[PDB]
Amino acid sequence: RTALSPGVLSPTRPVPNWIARPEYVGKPAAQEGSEPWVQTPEVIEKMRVAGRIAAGALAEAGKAVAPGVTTDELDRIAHEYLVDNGAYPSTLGYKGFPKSCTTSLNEVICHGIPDSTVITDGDIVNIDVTAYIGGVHGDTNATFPAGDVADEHRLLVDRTREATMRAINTVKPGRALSVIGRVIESYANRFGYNVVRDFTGHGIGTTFHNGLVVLHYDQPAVETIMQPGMTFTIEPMINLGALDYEIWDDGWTVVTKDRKWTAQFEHTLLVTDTGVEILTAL
Ligand code: MET
Ligand SMILES: [Co+2]
Ligand SMILES: [Co+2]
Ligand code: NA
Repeated sequence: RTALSPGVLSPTRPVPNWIARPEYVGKPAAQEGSEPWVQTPEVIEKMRVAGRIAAGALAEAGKAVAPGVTTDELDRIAHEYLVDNGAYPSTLGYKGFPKSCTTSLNEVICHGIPDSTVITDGDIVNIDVTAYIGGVHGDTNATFPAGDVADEHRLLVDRTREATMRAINTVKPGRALSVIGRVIESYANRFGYNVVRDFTGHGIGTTFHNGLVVLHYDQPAVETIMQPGMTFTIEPMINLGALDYEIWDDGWTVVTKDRKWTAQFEHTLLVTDTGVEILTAL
């Protein structure tokens, strides 16, 4: 199974005029980066709605993952699920991104652009879907096996899922945010994997990437303490090979330089008064 190259992009998928766009649609940048880290009760409840719809779309697209399917098709399925539930796909027109979700196979670390790429037996396919509804976002991703995947890749996906859920389980008010990347990097290193450092989790609320950064490796210099009402993602990318990467011509698709495969999972989390709530649970 050879290194991937880009395929043919399908035309822009339409969204009914009635669904409100985020402010950044059409524009070269987004108005984000300085929003409150702790959300109002109103925004938290709206975030449950957005989280559930993103989880739905993710699950629908994941069910279509099979040898012979295109990444564009997965995008079509996510896009239609979002639009059907009155959500805007937050990636669509985000910094010029042309599609409604990211689809990242095998050596693609993240940000793959859905296209005519055909999935084949043994591939691993991350689908990352974000929903915008009620003025708020919900962001979730998972890596799905296609046909008969090699044990080394099954394990990488299962261990990345587990690293994610372990880190989610550390979330509680008064705990240092740095605990998340300590738990993930510890678990990854136990199996000789390497955690991607350049790409991180993020605060999310009325804006997509609100300025809060969540590191997935051990960086105890971060002083942030988790607070009730804080909303962010945990979304580690875990590599079999070295961390070095390249970005394609399209300006989005990130691939490992050594072409070894990588996996990712993501949820959007709320810090509660005593622990955590996974907003993108289905
Ligand atoms: C093309 S933007 C994709 C962003 C991604 N959903 C994230 O979790 O930040
Ligand atoms: Co995402
Ligand atoms: Co995210
Ligand atoms: Na990958």
